[PDB]
Amino acid sequence: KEMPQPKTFGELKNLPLLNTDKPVQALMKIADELGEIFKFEAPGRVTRYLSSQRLIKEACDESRFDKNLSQALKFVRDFAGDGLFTSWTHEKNWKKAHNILLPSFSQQAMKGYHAMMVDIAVQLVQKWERLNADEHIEVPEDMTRLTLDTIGLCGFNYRFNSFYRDQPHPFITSMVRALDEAMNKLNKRQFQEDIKVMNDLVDKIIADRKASGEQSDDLLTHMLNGKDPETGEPLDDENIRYQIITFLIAGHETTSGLLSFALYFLVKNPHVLQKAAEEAARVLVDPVPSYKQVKQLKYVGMVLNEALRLWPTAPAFSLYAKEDTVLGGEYPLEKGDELMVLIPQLHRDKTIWGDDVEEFRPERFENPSAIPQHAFKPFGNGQRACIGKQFALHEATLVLGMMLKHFDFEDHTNYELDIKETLTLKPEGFVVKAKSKKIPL
Ligand code: HEM
Repeated sequence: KEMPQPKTFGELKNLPLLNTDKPVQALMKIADELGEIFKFEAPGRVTRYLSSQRLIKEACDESRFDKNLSQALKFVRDFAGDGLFTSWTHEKNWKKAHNILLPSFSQQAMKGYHAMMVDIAVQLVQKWERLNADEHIEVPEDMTRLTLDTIGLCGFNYRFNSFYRDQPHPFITSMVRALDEAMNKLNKRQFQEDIKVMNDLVDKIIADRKASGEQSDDLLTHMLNGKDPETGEPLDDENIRYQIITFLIAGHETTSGLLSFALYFLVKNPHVLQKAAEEAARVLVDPVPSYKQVKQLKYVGMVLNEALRLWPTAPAFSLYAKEDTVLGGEYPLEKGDELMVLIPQLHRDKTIWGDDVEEFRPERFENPSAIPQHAFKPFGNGQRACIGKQFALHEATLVLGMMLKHFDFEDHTNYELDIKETLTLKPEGFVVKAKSKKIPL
């Protein structure tokens, strides 16, 4: 009933413990040491870090806890606004945008984004087909060029043309710089400029679209046409802008990190790569994959879920208690007390997964309804879960499937995993060589 806590440093409390490049990975070692819940304090603040399915299932009870805006999210809000990711559940625009957008993010909706997803996936595979013998691939870098450009095209029909450039489109530069400044806060002049570069481009495209009247297969058209069933109101132009920024911010690096970790685990486990490659070769019989083919990539799906089990690329989310309540019969909480769910630790809960938790075994997702409620949460929880989940999994299944169909991969550096932490996680410096199977594309 007395909650563990790691080392304090006077008035600085535990804060110096995350004054490090890799705070979630430091927080996992502390979980390893102290167990399923520990208190963590800074000058401003108190949270409790949760690591076990037993406690997290309670934290995921939406009658008892709701999403909290962590410090990270309030810093992101300076450019993400009241878009879905940085809004309180009780803010009017959270519910309006959630109701309007949800069906545009369904699995069914992926049929309409599929062609533009393919457009960028084909650009990626064609870059790699075109590398000379003496060349290798920078994996998180290329995955991020892919995911940015795909979210740009599917979100607002805009081409960042990241595969035509060494220096990204200036929106991307400002967005990436803005996100890093927001994360480093846990400069001011550049932050305002980068905010402006983002709103100006996105405002222009929205203003251009309303001018022309064109209908496209993008999220911007759906938002210009949507009406919230409850209020009957549409989203206004400002909020629509924030949502577009938000899809880019929330979706670019979580998804590129997933594709990166997945390829990492595959090159480190050749038997698994071979099984995935055999599926890809049997399923993707056409030079351009179809929507239906991507759905038939079951083992690729399992690969991605196993990568998400080990390194969920948005590894922590924050909750607050709605009312006074007792967690797990042992830990009294007050209204407003904060919890943090440490997803990498949840995903290593031996009582759910067995003792082999560090092993990469996609067969553990063979039968996805075996997995107990709230044991596997890379996309967060309940109504505040990732609205992008189907878009992310469709994108990654499509792209990994193509990669595995078109190339053999060599881990030519015997890469050693080094996980860089920002808002998200990625295997920094991961590189491979890809030898083409010379299959038509
Ligand atoms: C594998 C890739 C992804 C992962 C692991 C992921 C993870 C998450 C998680 C954990 C949350 C909950 C955040 C919290 O509780 O504070 C979240 C929310 C969200 N994500 Fe994702 N995300 C991914 C891809 C994407 C994509 C591609 C998009 C957009 C196209 C996206 C858009 C959003 C939005 C808008 C929210 C806020 C939803 C709401 O609260 O209404 N995400 N994501």
